[PDB]
Amino acid sequence: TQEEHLKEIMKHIVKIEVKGEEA
Amino acid sequence: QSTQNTDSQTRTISKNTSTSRTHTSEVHGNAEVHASFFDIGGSVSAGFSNS
Repeated sequence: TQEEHLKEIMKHIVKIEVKGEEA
Repeated sequence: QSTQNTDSQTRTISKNTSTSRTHTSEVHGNAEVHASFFDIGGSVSAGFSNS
């Protein structure tokens, strides 16, 4: 599960982006 | 010869009303190139907004 934990830390290393509306 | 003097006071009371209806479409694009010490990514996005 060490590889899975490394993948989780890599995922944390980033932003889920933002929700922007240009209507 | 003749001279005329005139005074006039006017009171104008006005009403107005309105409606409006807007229909908005929208097509967004995006590309992205990410780079790290050993991690490089790229991303392509497109968006379809009605309003």
